[PDB]
Amino acid sequence: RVVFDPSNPTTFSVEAIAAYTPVALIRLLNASGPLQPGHRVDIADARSIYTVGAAASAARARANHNANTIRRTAMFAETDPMTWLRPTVGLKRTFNPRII
Amino acid sequence: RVVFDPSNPTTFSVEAIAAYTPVALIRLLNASGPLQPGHRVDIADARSIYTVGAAASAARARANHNANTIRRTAMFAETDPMTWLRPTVGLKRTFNPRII
Amino acid sequence: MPHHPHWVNEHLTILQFIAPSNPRLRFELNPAFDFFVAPGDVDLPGPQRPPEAMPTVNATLRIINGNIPVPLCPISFRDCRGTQLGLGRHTMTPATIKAVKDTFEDRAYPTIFYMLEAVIHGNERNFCALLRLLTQCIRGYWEQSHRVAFVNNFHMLMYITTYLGNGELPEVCINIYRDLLQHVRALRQTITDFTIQGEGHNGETSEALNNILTDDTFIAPILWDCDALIYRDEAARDRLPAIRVSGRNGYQALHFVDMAGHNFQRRDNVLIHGRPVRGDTGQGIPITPHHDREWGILSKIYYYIVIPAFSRGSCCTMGVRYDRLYPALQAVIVPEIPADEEAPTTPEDPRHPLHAHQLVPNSLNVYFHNAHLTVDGDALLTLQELMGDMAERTTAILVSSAPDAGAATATTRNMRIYDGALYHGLIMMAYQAYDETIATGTFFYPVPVNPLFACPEHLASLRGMTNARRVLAKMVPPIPP
Amino acid sequence: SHRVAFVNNFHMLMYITTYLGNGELPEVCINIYRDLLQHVRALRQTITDFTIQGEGHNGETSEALNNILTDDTFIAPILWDCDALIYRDEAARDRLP
Repeated sequence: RVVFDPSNPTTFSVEAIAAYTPVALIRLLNASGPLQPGHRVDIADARSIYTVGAAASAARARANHNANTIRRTAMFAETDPMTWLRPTVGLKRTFNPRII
Repeated sequence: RVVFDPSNPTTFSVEAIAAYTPVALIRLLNASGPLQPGHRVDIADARSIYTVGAAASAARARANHNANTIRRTAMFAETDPMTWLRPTVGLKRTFNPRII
Repeated sequence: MPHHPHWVNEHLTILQFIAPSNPRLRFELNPAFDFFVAPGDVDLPGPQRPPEAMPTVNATLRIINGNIPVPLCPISFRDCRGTQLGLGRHTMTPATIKAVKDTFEDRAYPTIFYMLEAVIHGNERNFCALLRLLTQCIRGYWEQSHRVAFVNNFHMLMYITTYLGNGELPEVCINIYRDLLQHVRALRQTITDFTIQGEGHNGETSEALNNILTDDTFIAPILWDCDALIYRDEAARDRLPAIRVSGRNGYQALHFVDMAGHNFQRRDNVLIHGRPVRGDTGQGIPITPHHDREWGILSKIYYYIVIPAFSRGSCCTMGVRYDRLYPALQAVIVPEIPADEEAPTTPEDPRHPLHAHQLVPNSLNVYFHNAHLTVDGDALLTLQELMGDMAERTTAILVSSAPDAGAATATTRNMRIYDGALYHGLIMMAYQAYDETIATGTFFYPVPVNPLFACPEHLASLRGMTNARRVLAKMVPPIPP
Repeated sequence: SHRVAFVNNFHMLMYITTYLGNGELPEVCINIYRDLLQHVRALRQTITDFTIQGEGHNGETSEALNNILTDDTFIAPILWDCDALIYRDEAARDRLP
């Protein structure tokens, strides 16, 4: 859909649409910009757009999970001005914190 | 029903028949032609058309189960009209289209 | 090349290498040397184009006693002196042996593992958060194929055995990795009795001089960190070092990168490693070494001995084309659970990410189908923290230094030894070259460095590998000049 | 019955390990085809080791002059594809076919 345009996403159109849809949306498409609209500036540009905003889409798709899970912590010692009397320890994320 | 007629099936009636019944339909008749109503034309034509006839008759047999099964997706690389920014990956078809 | 393939035939026998008809026989004068023809009036790489100059002989040193041409030190002598040495030390059982072998000689390697092994790019942080998915993958591989995976990195082996041998994997499948690590531990420990300690001269103490794997000026073909260089500064204090990063002498580095300032096409002599896992974060201490030299002297012994002997020659590295993996790694399909519901485990539920409902064409979730893995949202969405760390590009670097103090004379310093190697690259297994479900020339491209990594079956993957070219690759290790 | 199948053809043997080689069949039923491929590969391996590389004349390479198998002008009795004839014509350009 947003394919014929000189980088209209600009790392903004992706924080709107959820990440599971567009990969199905791209398959339905038929051709690219029939005038070479934004390929003048390197396609690495639209790449540094899509691949930097896909993570924002994933984060808004995820944000419901930090509540469906326990807030994760550090895994090293990370010597802290209040570690005395309780030397900090790591934790290996292997369990299933998704609450049932 | 189409035994006493020269190629009159012509994939015009036999594809109306189901794919479950016609096995008992063809193995039913016995009588051949005295003046050969269905042999004046060679067997290489009768069978040439009966191939596509039965193939169509069995083709419709899934024309309804499409609402119960998944379509046939692309399994190869198959360069995409929008191949850019999306590495076109095929899917290895071994799944179970049993979905309710 | 195709005019007089020279220095190429090494099938000859000593009976024939000494024949009066050998056009090479006139060039064997000092066992500690190697003579040859070369262009004159050149001292350094210069351009990639060899200028015009009459032929001229130069002087290069033969470092290892394995350098000796075959029809002077036959195979039999070497693999018998091995028995003389390897008497009663660690020997790996037929179980683990058959396992790792069948792993190597199987073209069924799930490409997904290459992907994951690459995108983690060595950091500790992007491992201790992905652990679930890794155990799931390794289990779903071994427990159906009886073939271990993750034998394409030493970082990976010492990241598994350090934190995954506590029962999260079967007792025998992790026993395999434990055995593989203790084998190379014994292989380093063997060198201790072959040394006379206590004469540290020019830094290179006894432990480090007699052996290349004990040298910290010559580096493995593949690395992700800068530990090589941070130990290299301690050496070469008199050995006249030489660096070259894609056209530039110096090199610049950062502590860690973000997901924003991507620049798929960085031009500079820049390098990045993962992260300072403790301490500070910015411009107070610029660079911090990841580990101790013991991690280094143990790093490349693996690469230089073990992987070769296992691949039997069918190993060839491939430089990564990342511009379609980080873009493709973020095409995940994670289904969430209702707040009051449980989590599926069978592939018969519409909220199992490998259900027959969630298959979407051109989705990262097609790989796990093609390789038949097991995944959940907890183990899947734990991947997308690549914003804190993401390795940009894999390059090749030319480094060099003088010979040791052991061969330090007034005529030897002008015979420098050059060293090239890929950074953030990848060592790969047997190549398939007969699959279609994935686009070939899009994920990796072959860039050999070591004549141990010059397999010819690993060549058609390049765009336009015409038949008129594939004929000679079966004769020479092709190496970019 | 503990029996492998579809060995009367070659393309079965290679197609299997390229696609069905991830766990959809029991290991004890796929290791067979794995080892068969390994055996054909070792047969190929021994040839180049028993021939001098670089003495190819008139286009045809070493293994093209040493053995009848590598000589692409030889033809297996069954030709699923037509690429065999394409190669045969790209070769034998001076041997009067």
